[PDB]
Amino acid sequence: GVGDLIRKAVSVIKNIV
Amino acid sequence: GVGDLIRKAVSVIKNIV
Amino acid sequence: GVGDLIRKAVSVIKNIV
Amino acid sequence: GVGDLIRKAVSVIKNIV
Amino acid sequence: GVGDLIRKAVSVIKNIV
Amino acid sequence: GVGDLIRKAVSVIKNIV
Amino acid sequence: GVGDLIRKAVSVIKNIV
Amino acid sequence: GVGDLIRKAVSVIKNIV
Amino acid sequence: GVGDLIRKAVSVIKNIV
Amino acid sequence: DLIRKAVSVIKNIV
Amino acid sequence: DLIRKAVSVIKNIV
Amino acid sequence: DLIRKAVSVIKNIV
Amino acid sequence: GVGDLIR
Amino acid sequence: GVGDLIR
Amino acid sequence: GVGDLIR
Amino acid sequence: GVGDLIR
Amino acid sequence: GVGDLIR
Amino acid sequence: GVGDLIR
Amino acid sequence: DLIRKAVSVIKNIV
Amino acid sequence: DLIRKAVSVIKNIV
Amino acid sequence: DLIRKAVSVIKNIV
Amino acid sequence: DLIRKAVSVIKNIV
Amino acid sequence: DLIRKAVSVIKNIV
Amino acid sequence: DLIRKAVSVIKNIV
Amino acid sequence: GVGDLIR
Amino acid sequence: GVGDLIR
Amino acid sequence: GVGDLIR
Repeated sequence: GVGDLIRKAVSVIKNIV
Repeated sequence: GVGDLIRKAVSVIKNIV
Repeated sequence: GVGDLIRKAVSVIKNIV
Repeated sequence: GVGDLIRKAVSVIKNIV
Repeated sequence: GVGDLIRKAVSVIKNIV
Repeated sequence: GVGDLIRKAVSVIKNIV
Repeated sequence: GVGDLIRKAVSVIKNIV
Repeated sequence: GVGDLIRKAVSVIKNIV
Repeated sequence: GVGDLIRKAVSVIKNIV
Repeated sequence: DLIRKAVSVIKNIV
Repeated sequence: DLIRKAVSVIKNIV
Repeated sequence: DLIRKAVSVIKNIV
Repeated sequence: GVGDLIR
Repeated sequence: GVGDLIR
Repeated sequence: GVGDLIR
Repeated sequence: GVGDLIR
Repeated sequence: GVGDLIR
Repeated sequence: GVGDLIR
Repeated sequence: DLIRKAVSVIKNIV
Repeated sequence: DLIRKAVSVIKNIV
Repeated sequence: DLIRKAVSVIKNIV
Repeated sequence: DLIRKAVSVIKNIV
Repeated sequence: DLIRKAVSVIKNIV
Repeated sequence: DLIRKAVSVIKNIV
Repeated sequence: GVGDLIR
Repeated sequence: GVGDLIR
Repeated sequence: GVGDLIR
């Protein structure tokens, strides 16, 4: 819109043994 | 809209043994 | 809208042995 | 000053019929 | 000053019919 | 000053019929 | 961690006459 | 970590007369 | 880490007379 | 009959 | 019958 | 019958 | 609709 | 629609 | 539509 | 260690 | 270690 | 270590 | 004696 | 004695 | 004695 | 009369 | 009379 | 009379 | 003013 | 003003 | 003004 701000942070981990 | 702010943070873990 | 703020934080864990 | 924070949000509406 | 923060958001509407 | 932050957002609407 | 927030503000004064 | 935020502000004064 | 943010602001004054 | 039907609708979501 | 039907619609999403 | 039908539509998304 | 404004 | 404005 | 504006 | 998974 | 996965 | 995966 | 000793350790700090 | 000693260690810091 | 000693270590810092 | 008049002023706004 | 008048002013705005 | 009048002014805006 | 500091 | 500092 | 500093 007008002056909007968006932040996204994602972390994924898969340990298979 | 006008001056909006959005923040998202996600973490996922899968340990399979 | 006008001056809104939103924050989301999520954590998921699955330990399978 | 030191570490201050200020937030202002304003909305005005005028419907004339 | 030192580490200050300021945010302003404004919305104005005029419907004339 | 030192490390200051300023944000301004403005919206204006005029519907004349 | 996930979505954490930390704020610190400090002021020190020493007047010696 | 994931989506973390940190803010620090410091002020020091020494008047010697 | 992932999407981290850090801000530091410092001010020091020494008046000797 | 000058203006048989007149209608106004206003929606403001803020 | 001058203006048989008149209609106005206004939507403002902010 | 001068103006049989008149219509106005306004959409503002901000 | 029908709105009269005179100022 | 039908709007009269005179100023 | 039908809008009259006179200023 | 010793983990058996069958799906 | 010793992990057996069959899917 | 010792990991067996069959899919 | 097939597997004399088996050990698993999992630490999750979030 | 097939596998005398088996060990697993997992550390996740997030 | 097929595999006398087996070891796994995993460290994830995020 | 060595120092007839001495004055000090300190203002700190934080 | 050595120093008839002495004055100091300090203003700190932070 | 050595130093009839002495004055100091300090302004710090931060 | 008149300030004496000795350290 | 008049400030004496000795260190 | 008049400031004496000796260190």
